[PDB]
Amino acid sequence: SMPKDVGILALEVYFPAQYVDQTDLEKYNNVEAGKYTVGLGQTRMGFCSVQEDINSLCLTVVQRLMERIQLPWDSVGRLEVGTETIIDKSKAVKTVLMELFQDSGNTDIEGIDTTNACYGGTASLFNAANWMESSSWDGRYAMVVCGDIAVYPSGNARPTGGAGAVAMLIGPKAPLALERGLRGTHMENVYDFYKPNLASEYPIVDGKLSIQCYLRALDRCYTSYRKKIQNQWKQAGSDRPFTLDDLQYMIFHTPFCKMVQKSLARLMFNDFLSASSDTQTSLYKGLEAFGGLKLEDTYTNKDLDKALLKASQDMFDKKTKASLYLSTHNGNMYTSSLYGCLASLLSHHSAQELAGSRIGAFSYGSGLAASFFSFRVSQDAAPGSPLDKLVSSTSDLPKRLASRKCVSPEEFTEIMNQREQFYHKVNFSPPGDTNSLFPGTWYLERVDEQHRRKYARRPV
Amino acid sequence: SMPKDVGILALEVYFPAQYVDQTDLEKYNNVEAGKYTVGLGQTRMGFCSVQEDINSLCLTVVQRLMERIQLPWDSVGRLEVGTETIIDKSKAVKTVLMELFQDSGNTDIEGIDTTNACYGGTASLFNAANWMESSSWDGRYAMVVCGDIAVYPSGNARPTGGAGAVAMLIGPKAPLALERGLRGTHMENVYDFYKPNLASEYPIVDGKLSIQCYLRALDRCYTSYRKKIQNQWKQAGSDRPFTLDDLQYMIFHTPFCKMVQKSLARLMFNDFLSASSDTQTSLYKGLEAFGGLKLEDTYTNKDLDKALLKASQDMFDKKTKASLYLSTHNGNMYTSSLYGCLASLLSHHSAQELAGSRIGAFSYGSGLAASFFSFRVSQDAAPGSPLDKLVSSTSDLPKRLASRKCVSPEEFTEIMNQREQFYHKVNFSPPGDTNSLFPGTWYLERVDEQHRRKYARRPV
Ligand SMILES: CC(C)(COP(=O)([O-])OP(=O)([O-])OC[C@H]1O[C@@H](n2cnc3c(N)ncnc32)[C@H](O)[C@@H]1OP(=O)([O-])[O-])[C@@H](O)C(=O)NCCC(=O)NCCSC(=O)C[C@@](C)(O)CC(=O)[O-]
Ligand SMILES: CC(C)(COP(=O)([O-])OP(=O)([O-])OC[C@H]1O[C@@H](n2cnc3c(N)ncnc32)[C@H](O)[C@@H]1OP(=O)([O-])[O-])[C@@H](O)C(=O)NCCC(=O)NCCSC(=O)C[C@@](C)(O)CC(=O)[O-]
Repeated sequence: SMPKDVGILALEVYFPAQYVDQTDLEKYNNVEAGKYTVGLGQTRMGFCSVQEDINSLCLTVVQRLMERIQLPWDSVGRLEVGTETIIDKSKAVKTVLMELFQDSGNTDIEGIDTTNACYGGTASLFNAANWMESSSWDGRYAMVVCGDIAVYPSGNARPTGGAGAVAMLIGPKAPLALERGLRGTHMENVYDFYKPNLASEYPIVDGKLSIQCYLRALDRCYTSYRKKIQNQWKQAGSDRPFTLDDLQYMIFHTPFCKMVQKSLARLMFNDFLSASSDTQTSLYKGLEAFGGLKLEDTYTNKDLDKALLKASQDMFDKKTKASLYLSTHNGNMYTSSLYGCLASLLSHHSAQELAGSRIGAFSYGSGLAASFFSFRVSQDAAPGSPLDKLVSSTSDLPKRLASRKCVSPEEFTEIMNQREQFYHKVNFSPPGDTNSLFPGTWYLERVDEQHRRKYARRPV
Repeated sequence: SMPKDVGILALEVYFPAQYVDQTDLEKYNNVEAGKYTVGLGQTRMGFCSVQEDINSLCLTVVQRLMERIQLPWDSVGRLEVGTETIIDKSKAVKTVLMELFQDSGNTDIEGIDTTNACYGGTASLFNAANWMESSSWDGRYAMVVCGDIAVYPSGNARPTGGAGAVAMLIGPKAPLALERGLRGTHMENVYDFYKPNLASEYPIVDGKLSIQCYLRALDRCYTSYRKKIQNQWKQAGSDRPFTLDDLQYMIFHTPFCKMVQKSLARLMFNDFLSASSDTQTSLYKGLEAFGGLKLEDTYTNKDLDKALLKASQDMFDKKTKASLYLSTHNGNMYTSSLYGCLASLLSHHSAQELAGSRIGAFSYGSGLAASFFSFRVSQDAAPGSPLDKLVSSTSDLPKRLASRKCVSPEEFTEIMNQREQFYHKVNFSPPGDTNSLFPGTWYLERVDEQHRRKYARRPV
């Protein structure tokens, strides 16, 4: 008897207590007004000083989740971290997270860390569902943790960084149930974005190539997903094709907001090119002029790009725009970006609005690994229902974002420079007033002579 | 309908074509004769020049496996790498392995990389079984890959390095079936061995602490495993305790061979301390003098250590010794060490001898993460059976090891120094005669100006 409706029961997001404003950053970088706020679609970018690291981000979000829902230590049977922020080549963040469990005597917890660029959180989610449905499940919850500190050198990528983490409690009878058998996955060997300079926080990135690879992976994953759901539909006696009309919401890994608007447009072009001649003429009149073009052309053909943005605007506004709130206010937090979009979706809509819907999700990691998958939302939206509890837990997201402190581009730059200076340092205590951290935040208190990191927690 | 007897169908091992002799290394290091060959129990240590890296090791073992069993590209639905040899902080070895699959059009392959010290291979194995038993299984095989290049600076740890990789094909109806529900797992936050110097290949290691942590994890995992199997036995109407008598073979992560002899002894001490007063007097006469001591004392008490080695000698010879052949001749290859012991076990015994048996397995990774689990071997040992095929595939292991070239400690040291020199280099082709590689070996042909690695393959 495989457990039913395996999925997300609870979700917690963490982001740092300061950001740099994109309009300010434009002026600081001497670029044209609107290049970041309109061109990239970004409003504010969160960032961390050396006082926070991947361990402290994950400790913070996990302990906050457990405290909020009063989760017993003995109730977690799997705990796994997805990240691409590596501060130790052998020792997993999972082992550090055991600080939260081991003293209580609960150390029989499967899972370690798993990495490929921005895809590791999804890998951990899939692993958790796989475990829970297997002969190895022991009735306990799984906890999926992901997070990252996304930083670039001064230059055109710097405004697309960010930072944060997400923890998700996975269990049976979940209000956001993973739709079984529907993982459209695509992996291939590319060099769009990678981190081969082991002593640098910075990736090597080919911006244009990374955008092309994200979109090609989207094409492939969407095709795989459609094939799989159509096969299920056929078995159930329906020959209809899957299109964006079959998704009520659609969320994406979000390196910047404009990327996602273009990505929803790319999905519509896929629907169009896959549609019958009749359907094309009936539903896609504005796209008929482009019936002979290729998916890849949405990136090079300006008339096509514009037509697609126009044609998909309503769907974007209805299915995707709300999910971008955290991203536009915090930036790209890599593995947890997609899950921050899920949080934003939950924060915007009522349980009654979400009830019974399908949420499509696209996860990408450069290099590359990608999956398109979906959740089915419970029909039960009554007060006190699992769905109501989940939705309610996210409602204060905009207030939380608003409580952060704006930092000048000058000071932000100094803090980034400090990250470079301290990257490899030992025997030191990270500078910074702990009063500038949110209550309950774990932080790096000291790196000792032997490069061992010690953490402390701001009360509350 | 969950698939039956999920487990290992095929196993491939790769190790480099040269080793340094431990007796020679003793003389080179000016250490007492026998310190390495007797003290550590090591005979020869495999090593790689800069011409081989974690990607090339994994490409080699995967392609060799697929060619030997003529595995169709479309037959693999999950592929995941466990390793602690990190040469890119974002881009997974899995993505590079897609070079073997993507041109054939099979890119819908779940899995990425997973890391914690020497435990990642096991994590990948568990993830593969979990996937295969879940709603996400699509009928295809999983492939578990692990490998590592284990190197230390000049000093007392250097003789306990090694290198290699293993690929395992996982599927239903396997001749080595994972015993369901029997994973005794223990994770906790320690600093016994870790790699915080991102630009160095070398770990920070506290040797004594690492030995203590391995043994403590062994205690915890064995206790967890015993509890779980005893619970299954109780449900089946049996109250008897599990002991080493219930294992026909017992294989371990092997940092060096002496460690493993002491580990089997530690398990016997656990049986003894857990046994009834009556059982103690009947079966453990030589241990009664120590009935008041603690598990941890096997490391500090010489009388106890000696008594345990003597008392467990017969069990060691029968259950564990044969499994150490590859380890004594190749060294510690980290994540794939345990699985090399499995290969050694298969190479030594006939299918008829193994048929129907239980193989216990202990996997450890510093930091730490550990699991004690087991396999049930098929009863079918007829010629051409899955078990016969698996066993036969390993029979030439000693011949393969014997075909390697012995390199002087002087030249070995130069090659290690060269690894340090070239670690971060770009825009170069690794020196070394490709004729010194085994046929069919992938190797690093060039690292370009953008730190992109290009691989080539020695024919056959
Ligand atoms: C994204 C790039 C490449 C941009 O770098 P860029 O050099 O600024 O490119 P650009 O000059 O084309 O500018 C971008 C946009 O601003 C517009 N623009 C220009 N001026 C104005 C103005 N005055 N007013 C209004 N708009 C303006 C401009 O025209 C354009 O929009 P478009 O026309 O293409 O629709 C850069 O920031 C970068 O390289 N970022 C890092 C890579 C990345 O984020 N790639 C995304 C896909 S890959 C992925 O998401 C994975 C990732 C990155 O998370 C990593 C991982 O998996 O680990
Ligand atoms: C293992 C150590 C600490 C040893 O380094 P050492 O302590 O300097 O050597 P030693 O002086 O302790 O001698 C060791 C053994 O040789 C004996 N000996 C001495 N001289 C002679 C002689 N003339 N003739 C015969 N025997 C001799 C000696 O007495 C003893 O055996 P014992 O008495 O304890 O049974 C070192 O090599 C090291 O630190 N290695 C790396 C760490 C390691 O392998 N630890 C194992 C457990 S942790 C684990 O396995 C994880 C790992 C390491 O793979 C990492 C990962 O998870 O990623």
